[PDB]
Formats: sequence, structure tokens, C-alpha cells
Amino acid sequence: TRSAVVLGGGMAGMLVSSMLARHVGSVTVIDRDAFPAGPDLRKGVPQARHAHILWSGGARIVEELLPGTTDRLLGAGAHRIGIPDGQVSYTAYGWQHRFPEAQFMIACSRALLDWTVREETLREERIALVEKTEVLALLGDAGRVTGVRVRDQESGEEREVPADLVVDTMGRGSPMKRLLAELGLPAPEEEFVDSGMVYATRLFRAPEAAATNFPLVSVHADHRAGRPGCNAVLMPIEDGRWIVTVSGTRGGEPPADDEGFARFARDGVRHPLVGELIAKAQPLTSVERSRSTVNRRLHYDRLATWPEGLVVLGDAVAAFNPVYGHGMSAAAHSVLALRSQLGQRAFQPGLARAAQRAIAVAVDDAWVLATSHDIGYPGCRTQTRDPRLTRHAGERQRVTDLVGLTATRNQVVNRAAVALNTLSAGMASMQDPAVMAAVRRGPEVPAPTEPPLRPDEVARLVSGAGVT
Ligand SMILES: Cc1cc2nc3c(=O)[nH]c(=O)nc-3n(C[C@H](O)[C@H](O)[C@H](O)COP(=O)(O)OP(=O)(O)OC[C@H]3O[C@@H](n4cnc5c(N)ncnc54)[C@H](O)[C@@H]3O)c2cc1C
Repeated sequence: TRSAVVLGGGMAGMLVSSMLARHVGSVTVIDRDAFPAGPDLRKGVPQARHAHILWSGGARIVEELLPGTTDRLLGAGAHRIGIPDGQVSYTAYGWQHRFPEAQFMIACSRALLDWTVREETLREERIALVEKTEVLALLGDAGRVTGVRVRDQESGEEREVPADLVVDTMGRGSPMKRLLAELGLPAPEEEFVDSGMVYATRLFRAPEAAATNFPLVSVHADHRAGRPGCNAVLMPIEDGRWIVTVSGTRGGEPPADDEGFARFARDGVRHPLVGELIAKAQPLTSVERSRSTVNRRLHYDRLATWPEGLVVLGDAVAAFNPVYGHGMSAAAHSVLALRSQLGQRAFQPGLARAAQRAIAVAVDDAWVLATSHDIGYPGCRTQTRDPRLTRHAGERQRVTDLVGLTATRNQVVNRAAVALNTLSAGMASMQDPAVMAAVRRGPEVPAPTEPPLRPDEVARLVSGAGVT
């Protein structure tokens, strides 16, 4: 028997549905949007206009739950950029020397990634996708949730969809607070770190030579400096295009005009690299800024009471800054925290209280890595009580500076760094006796004085057809 219901159809909803469908009978995915039968931009996912990094940890977790996604993505035009052999990033501590492949990423427009995860998840006959359907209230009481009360927007007919487990994958704009309040509970301990970052993405047609096999280029800010931090990223996607993304916090926001965007990429960031790489490229669209870039975590886990059958994961319990790129891996890791809680307790009481506390730990790494750098920015309003950001947050800032400073010129420290920053290990793995010893060993390669671009990569920026 057993029956689940997943609210939302995003990266979180599809993933958790592909894991639940192997643990229950029927999975009913509810959403209020129009899902397209073709990698097109959607209104429920407006982030799809800006590029989305899928780190290794989230990549091989999507692959585990959706076999055949990586190769299908890699066949539609997505690249498997290695790390740090396929990235030319100006870190806060210098240029990242391009060591051999330690971890990897998946670079593609979010519209494709959401599709390749959707059409692969919907291959199971038990998952029933229900589009254009608003959610009104949760069915049950304050001790057990039994389903949802939805209503179609095209017909207006109300109904009662019940299930043994209600999953909330309703993005950053999760009305969970409203749905829970009507159920009869208090408000969760809201915690947020608001740096005020302002995204600014604009597509770029890569040169004909650099359509395939081009490295993830980025110029990062110095979180130890007193200036408003501002980054700039140039990752390649499908169909031979380039996503150029600039960012900035409260005080150094990027402009809206197209003519000013090409300036911020080379006259606002700490190095004018990307601004030179976009002068080799054909602009397509305009600047489509997004301001919903504020780490916000709602600790449902520490509530005094929690109903049975209700689980919240994705961007509904913990959403983070997009300049670091952990949103998808935190959701993927959260799904595995529910799975690693469904095999122990089955469908017994305590599932919700144990799956929420497990989801709490799953995103804890994606919550420190995000906020630990944002707290040091100017005029950032933060409402947080965890001591790792208040007191003795200097030691947490004094060590991370050292690890990141050595990782630029030390393989062992780098291979252990991107195994954590790309959510592929734990924060305890950075206390390895062979990592603390490699930090004390010091740099092993000189700091590059120029962008560590390979000649066979820079030569891929011009067509060269105007010569005999
Ligand atoms: C600008 C930007 C850039 C980002 N960049 C990155 C990045 O580089 N790397 C990374 O890892 N993460 C990134 N993220 C985060 C990433 O988008 C999210 O972490 C991820 O989408 C989480 O999936 P989700 O299903 O929880 O939310 P979503 O993917 O947003 O899914 C929400 C779903 O719920 C539905 N829904 C919403 N409201 C309702 C409602 N009232 N009723 C019914 N259904 C509803 C929507 O239609 C949608 O299907 C970025 C986010 C933004 C905004």
C-alpha cells in the first residue's frame, strides 16, 4: 500500500518523487504552473534565466536517483567541466592553479536541467503529474497530516487528495507557513543572513571555436575586504552559448542597462577578465536581474510540535545565496536524508520528526559555507542565533581563509577543499590529519600572475577566417 503526495514539481519535487516512488504506491505531484513539453522557461521557476551550477555532490545524487541523466544532459549540449582543471577562477586569495580533476560540475541552462530531471522522473507510471492546480490547505490536524485540499485553476473544482506522507517542495516562496498556520501551529525560528546580493545574468553567444570545451571562468570578491563584494562568472551551456553573470551586495549593485553590464564585468570586479571574454562574443538578450538572493532558513525541525506525515525540504526549509551554487546539491542531499530515514523507521510514528532533523543536518554544510562569507560584508542585516556566526566566528573565519589561501597553490588542500565546497564530503573531512599537515606544508606551485588560461583555450576565441 502506502501513498505519498509531493507539493511542487521543481528540482526538489521531482527528485523526492523519484525516491518515494520506489518506497510507496502512488505519488501525486501538485503544482500551480504550466509544465512545458520542451526545455522552455517557466513562470514558477524564474531563476531559469540565470545559470545554475550543479556541483559534483548534487550531480552524482541526481544520477543515483535518475540513472541516465548525466549522459542525456551531456548529449543535449551540457558540459562536464572538471574542477579545478576546467575553471579559471580569481579567488579572494589569488588565482586558482588548475590541478588535475578532483571534482566536477554540470553546466547547462536550468530550463534543460529541470526538464531532463522531469522527463526522466516521469518515466515511472506511479508518479502522476498534476499541473495548474493551486493548493489551499493541509488535511488533518496538528498531530497528523493526511493530505491536501487542492483546486484546479481551469475548472474550479475542489477535491481532497490524501496521502500517508505530504512533501513540501514549493521553492523559496513556500506558503508552508500559511498552510501550517491554518493547521494550528506557531511560527518557525526564522533565520536569515541578508547580504543584499543582486544577480545580473545575460546570455552570450560563444565564439565558433569555443562552443565546446571551454573552462568555467569567474572572478571572485574578497570577503575580508571592506568593499561591497561583487563577482562575475562565465560558464558555458548548451547550443554553444555562454552565460555571463555578475553580482553585487548592498552598495555595489550591478546596473540594468545593457551598456553598463559589459562595464561591471570588467570595471567593477577585482579583475577585468570576463569583460574581455565577452568582447569576443555575440550578445543575444538583455540583463534580467533577480534580487531574491537571500539565505533564509526556517527551522521546522526545532518546533515544539510537528504533525506526522509532513516533511519540508528543498528551498522551503533552507535557501542559500546563488553566487556559491549549492541550492541543487542541498536539495539532492535532503532527498537522501529522507531516504536514509524511510529505511530505518518505515512509515511508523516519528518519521516527520526524524526526517526533518535529518534534512536539518543535510543542509548544514550548505548553510555555513553560504553565510560564513556573507556575514563579513557591509551593512548586512542578519537574524541568526547559531554561535557559528555570532561569537567565535573569527576563528571560523581565520581558518577558512588559510584553507582557501593554500588550496590555490596546494593539490592536497585543494582536492580536500572542492570535495567540501562542492558538497561531496563533510566539514569534518577538513580536519583530516593529512589536510592540516598539507596546510602547514605550504604552497607547492607559484601563484599565477596572469589568468591561467591554456593557449589552446585562448586561441579558441577568434574565428580566424579573415586571412589567407
Ligand atoms: C537567481 C538564482 C540563481 C540560483 N543559482 C543556483 C546555482 O548556481 N546553484 C544551485 O545549486 N542553486 C542555485 N539556485 C537555487 C535553486 O534554484 C534552488 O535551490 C532549487 O530550485 C530548489 O528546488 P525547489 O524545487 O525547492 O524550488 P523550485 O525549483 O523553485 O521549485 C518550486 C516549485 O514549486 C512550485 N510552486 C511554487 N509556488 C507554488 C504554490 N503556491 N503552489 C503550488 N506550487 C507552487 C513551482 O511552480 C515549482 O514547480 C539559484 C536560485 C536563484 C533564484
